[PDB]
Formats: sequence, structure tokens, C-alpha cells
Amino acid sequence: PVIYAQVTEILGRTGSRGGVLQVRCDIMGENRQILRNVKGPIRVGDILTLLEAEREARRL
Amino acid sequence: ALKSVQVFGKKKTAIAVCLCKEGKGMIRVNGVPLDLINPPVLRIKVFEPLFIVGKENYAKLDLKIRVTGGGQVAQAYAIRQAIAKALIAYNQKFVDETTKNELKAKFLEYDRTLLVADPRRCEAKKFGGPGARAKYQKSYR
Amino acid sequence: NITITITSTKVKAVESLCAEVKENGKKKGVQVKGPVRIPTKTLRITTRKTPCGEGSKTWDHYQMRIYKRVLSMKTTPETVKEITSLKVEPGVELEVAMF
Amino acid sequence: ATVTSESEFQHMLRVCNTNLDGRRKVPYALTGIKGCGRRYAYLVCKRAGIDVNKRAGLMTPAEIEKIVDILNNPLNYKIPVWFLNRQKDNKDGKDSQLIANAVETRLREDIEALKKMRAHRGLRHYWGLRVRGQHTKTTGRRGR
Amino acid sequence: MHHFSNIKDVVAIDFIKAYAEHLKKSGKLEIPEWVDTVKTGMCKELAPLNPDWIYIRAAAIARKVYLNNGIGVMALRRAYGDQYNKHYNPSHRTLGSGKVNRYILQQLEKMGIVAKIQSGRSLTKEGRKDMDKIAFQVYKEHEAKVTPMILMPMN
Amino acid sequence: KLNNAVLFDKATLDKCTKEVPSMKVITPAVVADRMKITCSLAKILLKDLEKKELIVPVKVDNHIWIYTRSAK
Amino acid sequence: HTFAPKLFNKWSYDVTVSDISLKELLAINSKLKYQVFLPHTAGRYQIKPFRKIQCPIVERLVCCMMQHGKNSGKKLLAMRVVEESFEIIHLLTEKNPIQVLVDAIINASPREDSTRRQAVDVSPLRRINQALYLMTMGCRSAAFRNSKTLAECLADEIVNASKSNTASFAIKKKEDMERVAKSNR
RNA sequence: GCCUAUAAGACAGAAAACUUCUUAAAGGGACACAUUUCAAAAGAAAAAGGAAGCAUUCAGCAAUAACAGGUCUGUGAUGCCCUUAGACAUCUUGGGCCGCACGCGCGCUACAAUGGAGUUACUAGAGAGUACCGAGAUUGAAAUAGUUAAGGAAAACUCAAAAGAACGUACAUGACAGGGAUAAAUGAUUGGAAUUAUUUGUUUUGAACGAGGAAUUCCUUGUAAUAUCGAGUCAUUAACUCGAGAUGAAUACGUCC
Repeated sequence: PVIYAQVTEILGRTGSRGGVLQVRCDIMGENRQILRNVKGPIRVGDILTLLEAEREARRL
Repeated sequence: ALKSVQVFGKKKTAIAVCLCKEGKGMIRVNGVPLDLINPPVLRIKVFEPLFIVGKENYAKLDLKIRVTGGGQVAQAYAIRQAIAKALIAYNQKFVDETTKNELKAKFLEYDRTLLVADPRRCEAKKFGGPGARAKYQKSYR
Repeated sequence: NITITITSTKVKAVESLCAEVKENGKKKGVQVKGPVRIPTKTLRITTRKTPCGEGSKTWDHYQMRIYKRVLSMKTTPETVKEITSLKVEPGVELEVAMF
Repeated sequence: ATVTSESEFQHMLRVCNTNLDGRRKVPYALTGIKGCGRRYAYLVCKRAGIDVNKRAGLMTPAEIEKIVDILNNPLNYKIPVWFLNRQKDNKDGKDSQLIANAVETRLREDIEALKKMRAHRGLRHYWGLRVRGQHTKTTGRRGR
Repeated sequence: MHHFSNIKDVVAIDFIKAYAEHLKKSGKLEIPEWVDTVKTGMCKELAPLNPDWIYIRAAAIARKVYLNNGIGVMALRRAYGDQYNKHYNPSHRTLGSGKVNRYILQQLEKMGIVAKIQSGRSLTKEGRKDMDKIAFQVYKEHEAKVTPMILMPMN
Repeated sequence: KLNNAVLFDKATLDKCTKEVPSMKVITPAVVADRMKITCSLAKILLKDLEKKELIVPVKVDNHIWIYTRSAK
Repeated sequence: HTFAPKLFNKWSYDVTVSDISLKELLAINSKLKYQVFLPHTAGRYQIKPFRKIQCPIVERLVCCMMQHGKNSGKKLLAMRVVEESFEIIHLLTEKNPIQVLVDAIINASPREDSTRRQAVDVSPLRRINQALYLMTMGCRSAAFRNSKTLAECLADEIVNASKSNTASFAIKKKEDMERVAKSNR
């Protein structure tokens, strides 16, 4: 039901309180990149658990 | 006769002075056996230096530890340092080096604080607050 | 058996006096027991900085330090330290206590 | 773990014109008397020989009566004088015997006697203020 | 390993239980009339619940004379002391009731267990003899019941 | 509000003996809950069952009592 | 010659983790320092970022079991409570108590949260922290003013949250947050 | 010298070398040097080594200019004004500064079973002390406290931990044994004097309080938090402050909302 997205590299943060990072992640099953917003803490090697992959989280 | 070495371990304030000597495997802390340590839940923690390398490394060794500081849990960590160091120092003085290096390597790969003391100590209280960092409540209106 | 104890507020002063007694003890004296260093006494006083109660509650810390050294001789009761003064420096007190 | 006899367990026991919970043990149900507290209850049980671990609801009538007499005759039951509530009594007699519903009446009558005597402590009891000399500017602020 | 040399080699609470009943069977300890009407100190709010609280305390006081050379009554008062928390003020340490400690200490002198050091009290050769004789019995049962941690199976 | 038991009756004790040993985790807390008896009673009943050898102790201390079913 | 430390002389560390996203962030058996006789170590795991992942996972559960005013610094209490609860967990489910706790953490950790609102993912380290936070919080509330003991209230909390059971406080909280975030895309 | 062991020691009381611990002086020891990467440079981030690698941590001192910020009630520091023998000088006795319909601030104790109560073994650091100051030991006894009374101008004598821990078919979820206000009848301490309870013991009395609205405070590691010890004031009186150790969380390594 879920798919995993290994973190590639960290763009930065989101809304000025700075509690959410923007991380670019790639899915191993389809070698396809994606950009997601994550609730910290995170590191470069971490692998996420995504229940949705069509949401290109960009914050405009 | 009676080849012996002296070591010591430290915690916040606890100091565990040991005297590693040839014997039959008895370990005494302030005169009482290691199996009758007052905080009984911590006994297997104090005994873990024995099991990290095998009790046979202490079978021919008799210890006499004096602990005169700190609380009760701190003294448990001081004795852990004293027992682990006593084996290391003894094998350096009366045994060749490669045994000592192997023994200290086995201690290090499990827990570093077995042979090196923890440097953390209490911070001084500062005025305007009831502790080191906390401060009294501020009222405006 | 003779016992000497020197106390002062300056650490550098007693070390000079401890050395002097040991050096002086070659003649008119047989041996010079090493200076037993009694633990330092610290006299702390914490006081409010303000002559009134106004302002932030700020305190200031003062502390005196007392350095105590113990020397033991054999010598003779008549000879003792002889001069025993050597125009001793201000603030450094020497007393000689035999048995 | 034995099935108790149903006719033995009394949920209440009427001792000195007051009823006590039968579920509590003997000393802690004896605290239900207005004149007897915890320490007095433990001593009374020991003097009269009732087991301290038995439930009060299982007290036999013989034991219940043996509790009563010591309560209102404590001096002859080898109870120390300092253990008593009302020592050096007025109105003749020097026996306390305040383990009853008479503890408040003795308290009430003195205050009325103190009110008649018009002392400062008695006057403060009239006005309903703090009587033992405490600050009333900030505390004791029950709204009125 | 384990070897018996003195009372430090047995569990203190297990020894105190053993020394308590031995004084009971001996019967040389006299019970004061105020045994049930007192508490062990000012701090407490209830009298001791154990029926033989006198005998347990006597064993503990005897052990303290074994370990410490010369002990005064006041040192026992602070040893058996609680925290005074009867009001809104934060609790502070308080002494025990000196009468029960002095009485039991005096009683232990009657049975020829303790002595009169010029600055406290000590143990006697026969008092040491009985104390260690019971302690050795506690050591044997302890070893036959539990296994030593040194010989605890490797897991 | 619960006023569970205080002391035993024939009706509660018979079910106590028959079904308490048949559970997997037995402590004075649960058997008080299921059998509606005070936890002080649960200590008395569990001691008797241990003496009668229908429940085996896995952890008994001055802090908590845990027993369990015994089939051997 | 081959030292294999266990838990309190009863439980081993031969656990497997279903969630690969938490395999590296859980200190179970990858290193010898993670296998400890006691969940009591004085190591400094809060001096650098991502250092608490080096703490043994059972110890982390003990440290969170030390909450609110009059339970501050009573690690010996929380150690005893967890040790008693681990025996009950083994009795209830007849598995390795460590293994059940691994399954409880995986199944009682939200995978999606909302933040101003916008649905955002939950990082692997946050999932582990929130798992131990929700399980401990429910056990504390269940045992307050209750005849049951903390070890009893901790044991059933873990086993219920272990497989899927919604009676657990953690599972209720987890499904609540994910439902809110799902509507907050 | 005494006592128990299968076989080592324990304790008492001597008495001599010894210096790992302890004490305290002199030196030594980290400066990011050195590797990897990033930015020709200043530099930055791992990791290893190390007792120590955020400037190593916590503090002290801390520039220019300013407020008409507080104190003339600390000063025989002080200008001007006021009172100045029926005094706003000074002394004596009594009271008040504690007075309660209420409102606000700093705190202590609780609302319990991660608990209260009964017993048992415990384990620190930094303090302070005489021409009556800190008080050992012995006794009187239920407790406060009383009568006799060593050593100590002190690493020498006094001075001592409790949170926590261990024992039981104790308490079992109920304002109950959680809570200890309010009142009562009595025992003593300090004082020339204790009533408007100085402080405290005994027995009884058993109130709100079921985790707290709008709001708001402090805190990043031996830190918060929890409970205690010492000192300042102190004839007597800490819930206050200044320090000290005891156990040892969680949560970030961020961004200017």
C-alpha cells in the first residue's frame, strides 16, 4: 500500500517557523525523483515511507 | 611475592580505588562481596566487566575495592571502571602487550567509558535562578 | 620534635618561605621535611550590589584564600629557627610549635 | 480464602451511638468514632486484644462491648495520661472521656463560656475570624 | 567467589531476621510496659505494625555495634530517623526517639553482648561469638538457595 | 463506586477457583477486575491457589505478583 | 570468546525489522554496544544531532517512562516497571518481548502529518520518537487512579499496538492524525 | 588480643616504611595541527586520536554616550529649605508596622498505587565553630527538651543525607490509611517580657483540593525536572536568598512567523 523514497539531498526549509524541510527523494522501484516536504529531523541517507507519489510538494 | 597493581575509577564524585592481586577470584567492595551490592538491580552491570572477556581472566586475580564518594548509582559505574582497568593494568605489567591490547580492544568495542572516566560534573548555581540555567518567573503587571 | 606552620593569603609567598626554611635547614638543622600542604580554606561572601533595593537583583562574589603549610624539624629547643623572622613579608604569619 | 459465614459479617456496627463501616479493618473503622483517631484506635485494639488485621465487620458482640468500656474508661485500662484528649478538665473531675459525640459539645460550651468571659480569643470566635493569630489580609478569603 | 569472614558477607536484612528470633527463643530481653504505646520517633505517625518490632530493632542495633567500633546513642538516633513532613513546609531530617534506643542498648548490656567503651559502646568476645555463629548459618542457607552471579550460567 | 467484594462468598469463590487458573496472565489486578473482588482478597486467593498447585509463579516480589496457568 | 549479552538474563536480541525505513535508526543488534544487560547507560546521546539513534531502543523506552513531576530522575523505578512489563508481554503473546516492541513501534507511528494546514511526511526519526511518545502517554493515563499497575498497563498497550489493535491509545492517536492529514492534501 | 571460617580474613589497640587514591605546588598537555571534503585566502563540516575538539564548558573584568532610572532612611559623604526646650533632638512604657469586604505578584504543599504508611541496609559535596561558639559520650523519658559533661581556634573534635533500594497472604480504588488547613485540652524551650497562638511535642478535630478558564513563565546536557544538605539573617523564628551535592528526561542542531 505504501512506497519508499530514499532521500537524495536536502534543498532547505519551508514556512518561516522552519519546522519542515524540502527534501528531494528518488524511488528505487522506478528510479524516479520526487520532491517532498518532511517533518524533521532528517539526514541525507534516510529512506521515507510515502503513501502517495503524485504530489510534487514544491510550496510554489 | 604477591605481584599486585593499583588502579582507580571515577564518576561524578565516586572514586573506586582497587588493588589487583594474585588470588582465587574473589572481588570485595568495602569488605562485602560483589554479589551483595546494595542496589541489587545494578549488580549485573558491575559484573559485566567479568563477562565481557570471560571470568577466567579474573580467576587467578583477587581484588579489594574501596569506594568513598558519590551517590549509589555513580559508585556502580566507578566500580565498573575499577574492575575493567585492573585487568588491563595487570596484564600490562606481568603479561605481554598483545594480550593487554586484545583485552582493551574487547573493552573498547563494547563501551568506551569502561576504561576512560566520564568528565561531566555539576554546574555552579548562578544568582537569579534556582539552578544552573533556570531562572525565576518574571511578572510584568 | 618541632613543628612549623605558615599561613598567608598569598600562595607565592609561602612557597618562598617554605623553600627558605628548607634551604636554611642545612646548618643548625639536620633534615627538612617536605612542606605538607593543608587544604586551602576559601572564605566566600555574596552580597547585593545595590545600596538600595532598586534594579535587577545582581549579586557579587568575594573570596579570601588561606594557604596553610606544615614543616617539621628536629634541631634543638634552644637553637630552633634562631632568627625565625628574616623580616617576614607582610600578611604571611609564621608560628613555631614544639611539643 | 474461606467462605465467610453470612450471619457474621455486619456491614455496620453501632458503637457508642455511631455506626462504623464493616469493610474497613478494626482500627481504621474505629476511626469512625468522632472521639477516636488513628493512634488511639491502634492502642485500643491492642489493649483489648482484638487482632489488628481482622475486618471490623467480623467483630463479635463480645469484642464490640470490650471496645466500648476502654473507650469511656481509659484511665483504668492502662492508657497513659498524655495519650488523652481532654486532660486537666474543668467543671470537676480530671478524666477526659471525650470519645463520644460529646467532643463538640465540650468544645462548644467552652467557647460560649469564653464568649461570656469576653476574652480576645472568645471574641474572635464570635466574629468568625482566624483565632490563632494569623494574617487575614491575604489568606482565609472565603468569599462573603 | 564467596568466603565467610564476618557479618559483611551475608545480607543485612536476612541476618537481622535471623538474629531477631534467636533473641526471642533466648528470652533474656525484657519487654517494657510502653512497647505498644510509643512510636520509634517524632517523625512517624503510627506505632510499629510488626508485633516484635523490639526484637528486630535490637538485631539492627547489634549489627551497628558490630560494624562500628564505638557508637553513642545519638548516632543511633540519626541512623533510625525519618523526614518531618507534617505541614506545608518541606521536610527536613529528624532524630529518632532516644529512649527506645537507649533502653534496647542498655538491655543488650544485660545479656553480655555489648560493652562500655570510654566514648561509646562496643561488642564483646562472646557477643561477637554469637553474632558470627548466627551469621555463618545464614551464609550456608543463602549459598544453598541462590546461585552466585559469578557461577550464573552464561547467557 | 465498584465496592468489589471484601471477604468471600460461595458464589464468587467457586468461580474464582475454576476459572482463575485457566487464564494466561494472572496478577492480583486483573483477577480483581474480572471477579469483582478487592485486590487484598486477590492476594489471599492467589496464595491459596499456589499452595494447591494450579498456578505457577513467574515473578513474585514486593512490587508486583505475576502468575500464569500451569498444565504440568 | 563469543560474548552475546542479553536483556535481564531472559531475552535475546535476534530481532528482525519489517520496516526497512527504521532499520538503521533502531539500535537493536547491529553493534555489540546495542546489546546491553540493562537499559541503564550514562552515555551522552544528546550532545550531537542524530546521536540518540545510538542509544539502545529499550533504554529509550525507559527514559520516556520517567515523565511528569514526581517521577523525575527515577530511572530505577522505570527500569523495574519495564522489566516487569516485559515478562507480561512475553506471557501474553508468547514471543520475544523485544520483538513485540519492535512491531509496536512500527505499527504505532504515524506516516503523515499536517502543518500550517498542509499534509507533510513524517521523518523516520520522528516516527520512532512519536511511537515511544504515544505508547508511554497512553499507559500513564490508563494507570492513573486505576487499580492496575504501570507494568500491567504498559504490557497490554504494547501488545495491542503490536499487531493492529485499535484499543491501544497509540493506534487511536495514529489513525486520528493520518485521517486528518489525508483530508488536508 | 579476639572471632568465624576450610580456609581466608574480620575487628581492637600498638608501631614503622609507603605515595595509586587524597591534599597542593611547579611544570607538561590542543593550536584545530593533521587527514578527507567544501569554500587562491580567511575559514566550515564530518571522522579518528585524546582526559579534554561549540573560543572545551561555566563564570569575573567588560568601551563611547546617556536616563534629570533608585538610594540624601548606609555613611560625621553633602548644598538649600523645615523643626530647634511645650522639639520633627533624645529617653521611658504600651500599641501598630501582623490590623480584613476584596484585587494582583513571588512561592510551599497537594489532588495519590511512577502512591501513602510500618520496618532494614544505605550513599555525597560544600559549608561553620569558643572567654563563652560549634557540641561528642553517659543518663533521666512517649516526645519536645532537662541534669551532668570530653575533645576542638579545627584535613585533628563536632557535622549527621534522603530522593531512591530492600522485607509482608499489610493498604486496593472508595475525599479511603491521599490532603493536613482549621479549631480544643495539655508538655516544654528562648527571652526582662510570648496575650494578637515566637518555636515545638502529645491526643483529638479531617475543610477545600478529582490535575486547574482566558492568559502567561523558565529551560538545550550531568542542563530541566525531582527530593534533600550547608550558609546569610539568627537570644528565639524559613515555605526567603546564596551555595552544594544526589538521581538524570524528552525534544531542535532549526527560522525570523
